[PDB]
Amino acid sequence: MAIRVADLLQHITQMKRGQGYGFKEEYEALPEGQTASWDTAKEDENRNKNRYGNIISYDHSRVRLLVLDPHSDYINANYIDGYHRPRHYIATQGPMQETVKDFWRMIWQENSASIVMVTNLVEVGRVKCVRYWPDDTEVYGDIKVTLIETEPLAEYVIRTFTVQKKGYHEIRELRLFHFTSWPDHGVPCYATGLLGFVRQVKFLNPPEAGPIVVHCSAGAGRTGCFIAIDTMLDMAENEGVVDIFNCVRELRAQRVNLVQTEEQYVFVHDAILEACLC
Repeated sequence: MAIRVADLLQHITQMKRGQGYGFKEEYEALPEGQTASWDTAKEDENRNKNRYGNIISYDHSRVRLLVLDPHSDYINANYIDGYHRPRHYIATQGPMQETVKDFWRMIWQENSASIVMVTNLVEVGRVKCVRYWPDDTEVYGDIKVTLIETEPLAEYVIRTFTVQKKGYHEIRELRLFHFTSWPDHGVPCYATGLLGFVRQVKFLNPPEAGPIVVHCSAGAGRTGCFIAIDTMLDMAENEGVVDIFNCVRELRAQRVNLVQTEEQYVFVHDAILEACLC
């Protein structure tokens, strides 16, 4: 069911014409809600580690933390396969006050070099994510994080840090790619800025490092869009085809409801098309 890149404009058009099979039906065919077990996530002892009760971590794909407390192994995060590479990303919720330390522990544990943040901290008066990075230097658990560079651009900001587990000698470099123009449950007016942002991550992420951590507020909608676009550009570049429906289907098998609205699903298509034209 793959679509030739050469045929993508025609496909998207046909899919936007209300007259035959289109995006509403296609989106409605994606599996909605829970499709696999999440027994650990729904443990009483882990309720306060989950931001949204409906978007919690499937057992098969969940990122397990070293146990410190038998329930210390839980974070609301899942490995997500990329095009080339299994466990290429971790999709997770935006940290909560309670989970900031767990978040940095996962980063250390997993050898992650990149964080992709596709939310603002507050949106229309609602907290979406707690600030989990320092203005200067801060210790989260025993993870010491120091800001070394800020690069502001029009629709996003890249912040670079050193990261060190206290009492050990390794000092790592990490980048936080923070996209600032994408509203929760919404989509950007244009794909262009987001595509530049994607291009930066692909350019700068060290491929020898651990998974790229991707998060929004719940870790489904905008997180899923970023992952879908990123993956499909790899597929397009390599095969001259994209299969966005099975991509998002596969995304949902690994973590519930990634790409959370029809408008987002359509936006993923528009963004991939633009990248392919360019």
